[PDB]
Amino acid sequence: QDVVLGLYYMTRDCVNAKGEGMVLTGPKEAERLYRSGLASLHARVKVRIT
Amino acid sequence: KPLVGTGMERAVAVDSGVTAVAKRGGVVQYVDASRIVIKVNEDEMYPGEAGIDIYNLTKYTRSNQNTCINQMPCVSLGEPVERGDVLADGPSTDLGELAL
Amino acid sequence: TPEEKLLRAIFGEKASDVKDSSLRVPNGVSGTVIDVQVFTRDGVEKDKRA
Amino acid sequence: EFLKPRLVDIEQVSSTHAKVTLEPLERGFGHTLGNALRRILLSSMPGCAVTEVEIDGVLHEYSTKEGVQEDILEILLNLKGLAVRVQGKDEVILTLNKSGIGPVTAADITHDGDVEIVKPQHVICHLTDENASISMRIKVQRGRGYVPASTRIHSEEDERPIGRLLVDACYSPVERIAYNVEAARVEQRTDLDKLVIEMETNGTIDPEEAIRRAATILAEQLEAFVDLRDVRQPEVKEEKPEFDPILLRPVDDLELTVRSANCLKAEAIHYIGDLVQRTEVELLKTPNLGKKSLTEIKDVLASRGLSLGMRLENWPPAS
Amino acid sequence: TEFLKPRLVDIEQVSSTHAKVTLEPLERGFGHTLGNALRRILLSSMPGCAVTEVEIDGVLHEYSTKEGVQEDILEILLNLKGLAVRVQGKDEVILTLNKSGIGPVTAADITHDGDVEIVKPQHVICHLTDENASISMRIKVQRGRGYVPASTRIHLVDACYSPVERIAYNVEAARVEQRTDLDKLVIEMETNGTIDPEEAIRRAATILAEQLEAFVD
Amino acid sequence: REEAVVWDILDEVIREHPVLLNRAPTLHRLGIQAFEPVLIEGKAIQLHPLV
Amino acid sequence: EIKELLKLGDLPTSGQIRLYDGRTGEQFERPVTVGYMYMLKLNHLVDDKM
Repeated sequence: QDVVLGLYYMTRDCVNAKGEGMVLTGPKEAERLYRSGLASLHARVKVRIT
Repeated sequence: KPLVGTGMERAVAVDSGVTAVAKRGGVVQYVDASRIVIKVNEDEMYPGEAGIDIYNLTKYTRSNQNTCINQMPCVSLGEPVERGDVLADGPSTDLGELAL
Repeated sequence: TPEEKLLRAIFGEKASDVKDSSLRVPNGVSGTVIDVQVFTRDGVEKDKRA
Repeated sequence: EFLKPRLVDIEQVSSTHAKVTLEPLERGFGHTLGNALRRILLSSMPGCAVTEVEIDGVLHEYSTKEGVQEDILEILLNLKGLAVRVQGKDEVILTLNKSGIGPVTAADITHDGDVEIVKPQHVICHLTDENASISMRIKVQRGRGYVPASTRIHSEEDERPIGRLLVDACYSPVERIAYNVEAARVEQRTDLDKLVIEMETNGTIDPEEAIRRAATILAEQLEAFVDLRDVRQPEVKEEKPEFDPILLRPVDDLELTVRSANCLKAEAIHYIGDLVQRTEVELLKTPNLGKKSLTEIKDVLASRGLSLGMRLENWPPAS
Repeated sequence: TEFLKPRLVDIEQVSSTHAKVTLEPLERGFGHTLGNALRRILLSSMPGCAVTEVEIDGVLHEYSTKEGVQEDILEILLNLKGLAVRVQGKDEVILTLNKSGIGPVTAADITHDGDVEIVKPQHVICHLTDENASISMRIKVQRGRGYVPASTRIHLVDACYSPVERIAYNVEAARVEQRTDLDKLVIEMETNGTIDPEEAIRRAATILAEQLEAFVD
Repeated sequence: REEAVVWDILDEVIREHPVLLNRAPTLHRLGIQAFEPVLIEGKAIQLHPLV
Repeated sequence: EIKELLKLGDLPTSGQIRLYDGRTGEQFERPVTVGYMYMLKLNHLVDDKM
């Protein structure tokens, strides 16, 4: 229960937030992006993934 | 004591024997963590034998469930107590209120 | 028994005619003694402490 | 290629609480040092705190004093909160007396070169009978963080003074710490931040004193974070004791008479490894030891299995 | 009064670029405090040289097309941020991409300059299609004690200065003989290769320590 | 004596040595499950949340 | 009446505030409720059960 609210709130999106629309190399700098208060956890974004 | 209560706590505290309740209104002559002596007011006082109601407090002692049941004085030296006032709190009762 | 016998003899204990039955405190539980009572049979001589 | 901060106005506001400021702070280091200082300041700060207490005619916490309105248990609980400061000393034993129908404040104690009663209104208890009278040995150590009455018995080794009533020790002086980094514009430089660290004390630490020991520890820690030697311990301890291990125990263990007890104190014999190898020849020559006095030593040595006067070409090995 | 510094610390590193350090036993609460604080400095303020701006050869806009390349303009910016740059005496260098023909432009296919060191010549910059297909441009590296977005440049590439690609600290319970609960601190880091994980931290910490030079006694 | 030496031992004897945990109504086979023991201060059992 | 009494305290009506994690020092997204709830210890104390 706790844990699923967690993944959901994590992988969920809102309309407009910090980070809206930027582009990233891969998840590694996605976290670097968030931890440092630049991006909202849930913000619509194009990233390179493998 | 409950920050948030409903109002019975005062009712329960007294009616349950746990607390020590003033028999007759008067003033406190003596306060020891052990006992409480009340000099009765004249109005309530019987003519002969005069004096005072003396309440001896229960100190640290075993409960049925092995909890500890101990009375404490909640009034101060030379304070007015009216008939039916809280003279000392039991365990898990504060200032006349029920505090579980 | 034998080997028990030889042991009492090597370390010199006077193996008693009396067992140890003393009331001792229960494992793990620890506190302050706040009272002692002695209940004595009607007609037994009261000990020192009693 | 970097800057470095330092502390401007440390503004006291009460004996209990002050707001110290930190001005040369670069981007977000405001929160970097700010949280991490809250974390050292709320724990790792020294404090002296009342530890044990002997009281007059009182055996243990669960009793009542005759003519006082607190129950002993409570009275120890008033002392847990007895704020104090001492300087050169590391455990002082204050003393309290007073009689007469009178509220006994933390004042009514007796001063020492080192003792500062940072709050002498502090109520310790109340007397209630003209010639009701109390005395006590309040004992105050100084240490770090929370050392609860319970953990204090492992050394034991005879805390027999039954009238000694250990209280839990809340050794600290921080109450709550609360930083905020409001952006401070030093006249030129893009944006550097301020760090108003607000705090709340028991009175017994002076804010600047604190904040330094705080960085002190932060340093000492990181000190090994710099380099990283993969360091380890040698370990692999020894599985070979030579003699019987009894020879490493102290002579108290022999549960012997006082006169013979100090005799081996004085003739230099702590460990039974030395009492074993000292004959009767050695002992009449020893200060205050006769036929009654030594008959004593051959009976306990007899019952434990050992003897007087022997050898071991090897005593004692080897750490 | 007197404090606790750790013992036993096996930095068990996978590859040269990646590393996992375990380090016990810390005082209580000291895992997180040191862990988070070194994380902040490792992430946000760590001196590095990445790429900030690029002037193109063919077209004047970030929404245009180059003839001969399947990689979009936003795409190649991404490949750039992931190129690892380390400068020497030089505070800012700019390089020329001179290469053309039937296939991908690696970083050995970059101009080799004096105070320039490319940690990955293998690094794929872009692909080159058929025939000829022309490509040369000048790309200006910038210096900073951070990670600076394309957007933060108001008067264009996200500048990923700090060598740290990723940081985490995990705090778990460590037992010291007769102490119940101490912290055991596990730091795990990945780098852009320009500095090995083992040192990044030394200096990452060195920086933090430098700020306390105003307090210690 | 609860000598301090033993704890370093117990960790040995504990290690690869599963224990069984079982809760009140044993209903499906998953009512008993085996885990690898990790030493704890406190008189409580710590039970992994997914189970 | 509850909110009205929250005014006089000089406290938000949300009953919620912003809070910060003691560890990372950073803020918690969203307001969380904080308040005072009278709470009991029942005597199913662990060291009687173990």
